[PDB]
Amino acid sequence: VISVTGGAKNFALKPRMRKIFSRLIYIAQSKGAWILTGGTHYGLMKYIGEVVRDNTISRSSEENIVAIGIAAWGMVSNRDTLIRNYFLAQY
Amino acid sequence: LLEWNQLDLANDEIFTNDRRWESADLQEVMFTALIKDRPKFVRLFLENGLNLRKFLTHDVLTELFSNHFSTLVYRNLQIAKNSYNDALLTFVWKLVANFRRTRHPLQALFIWAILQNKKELSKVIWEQTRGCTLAALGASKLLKTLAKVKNDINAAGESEELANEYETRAVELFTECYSSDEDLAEQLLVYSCEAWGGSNCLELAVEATDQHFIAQPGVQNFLSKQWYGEISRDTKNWKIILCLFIIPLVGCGFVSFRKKPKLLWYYVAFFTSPFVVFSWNVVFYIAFLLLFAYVLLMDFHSVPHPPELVLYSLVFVLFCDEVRQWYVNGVNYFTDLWNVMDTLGLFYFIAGIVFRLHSSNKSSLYSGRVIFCLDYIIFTLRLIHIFTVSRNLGPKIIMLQRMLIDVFFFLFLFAVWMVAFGVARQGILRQRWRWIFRSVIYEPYLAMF
Amino acid sequence: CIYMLSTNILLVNLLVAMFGYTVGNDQVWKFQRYFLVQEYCSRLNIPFPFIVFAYFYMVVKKCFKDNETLAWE
Amino acid sequence: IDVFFFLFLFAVWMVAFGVARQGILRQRWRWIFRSVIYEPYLAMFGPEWITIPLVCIYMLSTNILLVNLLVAMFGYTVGNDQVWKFQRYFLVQEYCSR
Amino acid sequence: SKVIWEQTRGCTLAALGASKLLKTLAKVKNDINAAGESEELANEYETR
Amino acid sequence: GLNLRKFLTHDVLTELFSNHFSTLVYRNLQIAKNSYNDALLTFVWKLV
Ligand SMILES: CC(C)CCC[C@@H](C)[C@H]1CC[C@H]2[C@@H]3CC=C4C[C@@H](OC(=O)CCC(=O)O)CC[C@]4(C)[C@H]3CC[C@]12C
Ligand SMILES: CCCCCCCCCCC
Ligand SMILES: CCCCCCCCCCC
Ligand code: NA
Ligand code: NA
Ligand code: NA
Ligand code: NA
Repeated sequence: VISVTGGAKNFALKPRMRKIFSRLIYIAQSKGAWILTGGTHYGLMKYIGEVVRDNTISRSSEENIVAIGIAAWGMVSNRDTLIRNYFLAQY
Repeated sequence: LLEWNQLDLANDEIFTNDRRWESADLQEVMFTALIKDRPKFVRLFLENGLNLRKFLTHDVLTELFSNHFSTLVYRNLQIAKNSYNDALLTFVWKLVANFRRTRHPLQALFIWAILQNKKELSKVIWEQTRGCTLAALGASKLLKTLAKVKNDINAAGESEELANEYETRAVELFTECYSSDEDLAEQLLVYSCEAWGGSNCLELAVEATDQHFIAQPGVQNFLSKQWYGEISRDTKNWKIILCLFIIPLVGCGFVSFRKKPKLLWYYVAFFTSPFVVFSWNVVFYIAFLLLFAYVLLMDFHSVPHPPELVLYSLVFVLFCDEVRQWYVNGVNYFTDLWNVMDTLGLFYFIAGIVFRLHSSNKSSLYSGRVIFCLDYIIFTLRLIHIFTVSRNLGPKIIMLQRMLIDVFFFLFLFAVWMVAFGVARQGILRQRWRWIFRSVIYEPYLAMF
Repeated sequence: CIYMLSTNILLVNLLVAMFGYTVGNDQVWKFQRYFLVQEYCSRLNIPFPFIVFAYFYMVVKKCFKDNETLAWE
Repeated sequence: IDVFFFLFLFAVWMVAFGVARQGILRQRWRWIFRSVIYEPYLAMFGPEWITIPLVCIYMLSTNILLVNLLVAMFGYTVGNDQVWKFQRYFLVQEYCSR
Repeated sequence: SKVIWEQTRGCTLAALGASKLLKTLAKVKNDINAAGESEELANEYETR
Repeated sequence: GLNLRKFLTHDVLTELFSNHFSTLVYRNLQIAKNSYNDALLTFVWKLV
């Protein structure tokens, strides 16, 4: 289990950090690991989600990547759509 | 800091986690980095949260192509369009005209940087494109076309260098793609979109004469898979030939196939394979030559016997194939001097049929027989050429193709000398324009041989 | 003398024909091989002489009338 | 091998030439086959609109056969010590294994 | 393979047999990447 | 200090060749045996 707790916003996409986090996600996929980040679509978490999506696209037959996003319900922007009217929430 | 190209200072001070900024806050700074040729700052702004797709609006692209486009580059593009026009050149000219007076804005910006030989800016923009192999191949084609203009040889040399760089980039990216996946890379190989004129990776590589891209092992084995069709390349060639001669053996599992199906799909996949079709066509051409010889030697009695009508139908299908080749290849078909030979042989067969249909005339029948014999020689020459090409289908094809043209030129020079020799002989031996011309043309050939 | 001169020029042309391909490696012949094989593979791929029916059908028809790959790349 | 292929192509052309000669000069399947096979070999080694195409087809045949001969002469150079050493070992070991 | 080959008894014979087997496996055109890897390994063991 | 000769028992080799042998590799080996068969290829196929 990897608990990624980094910058919540304004993350520079430097090649060194890009390679570091791509390797981290590759290790998590290879080891069957869980990545615990925040659910916000900002900064490091956005890049982690992008890398997870890229890995799933590239290797569909490999083990799935679990990327749990632990966020705050009180900070979600487009709410009132996550409430139930089986049910799919369109965020 | 951007005006002085101080990227390290900007990274150390301006762009820090302590400070805050938005993607839309650096739109104008991105524009002035683009127009002042600051590729490092373009990359910095791109990797610092700015979205290029939304920034590249129609107004931005129009301003880039109208006010920040070099007049020398536009003159070179106009000269290329007038002198070395092509499908991709026409597409790029239309795009430039549109932006001077989806839509793929990133492709437009990539073309804007490519036409002006902004190598590093072009690389930065290309790293953001969607179809990257296609973009690299299209850039290679466009740059090779622009290198043909001799108005400025330094600009042409820069264009040639950039074209080679982008061809190498496409080769490396596709090699990575093929090493990763084989089916996905082959799907990407034939992927077509209106982005580069509706063209294709293979089509763009062939048009640009990107020999390094075509000579890739992935591209070559893709071509081999196309050549074998649904038949797996692991089967032996002699097995395929034997199943061609023994048709029922195809459904008995003698020939292995790449995929699986009904006892009819097997035969359809076998007989639609280009390898099988080529072998069958050569075999049927040999059979047609045998039938032609039989008709010439034993079936010429001043009337069309059923073998003659069968031969006429076979020649008609050959003529249909030649017409299809004409339609497909345009005027470039009559350049090989061997396609011209096939066309002339079919025309001679038509003339011989016309002469032969005039029955109750010994002269017409003899002329038809002579024309048919000459056409038999022509058809066997075509078969010999097919055998020669198939035998040297490899590293020796270059030597074969060069030698054909070179020997043809040597024979033309010998024919010119023979005409001179015949003129000299006629002026020395003899003292009727048609008779004089006939003597001049046909005296040295009969005398020396 | 003129026979010798004619022999000289014609023989030199023949020798040029023999030796000219060596003046001017794998990529070139691979490109030519792709050109030829793709030219043949782009046909209707119907065995002769059955291709005449395909030609007639094509002329009759003429007279009558993605993101996954990009993401992976 | 290259000269053998060139000679095979020349034999095919000779068969075509014999067929053409028999169809032009002459009018018995065994006799026809014998004439077709043995006429050009003995001939070479022992009418207004047909002369120009005859010269043209002679030029084309010369071109293709000469190109095949030149390919025979030059094809070994397309495609160093290890290769001929392997062939030498193959031959000498084949003879030494008797 | 190199680690295991360093422990074999007949090492030249093992290297030559590996080269032969890898060259045979490189003939299969089902997967050209695997065939290329096999050819490279065969060349390596021939050199060894 | 580990001895490879004694470690490589029949059970270990069977487990390696049965459970830890790639199916793609086995398919390639089968294709080679069917199409490019040889004495060494036959020997290796029998061993596998
Ligand atoms: C009717 C009787 C006399 C038998 C005649 C047999 C020939 C017409 C056949 C037998 C084997 C065939 C060959 C078998 C294999 C090949 C390889 C094949 O692949 C290529 O060379 C394509 C280019 C490449 O893939 O590198 C091209 C056709 C060719 C020469 C075939 C051409 C037609 C051949 C000579
Ligand atoms: C008329 C003078 C001829 C001199 C000898 C020419 C020999 C040419 C040999 C070409 C192979
Ligand atoms: C029937 C035309 C012949 C032209 C001259 C051919 C010369 C070939 C010389 C080969 C060494
Ligand atoms: Na002379
Ligand atoms: Na001469
Ligand atoms: Na001749
Ligand atoms: Na000749």
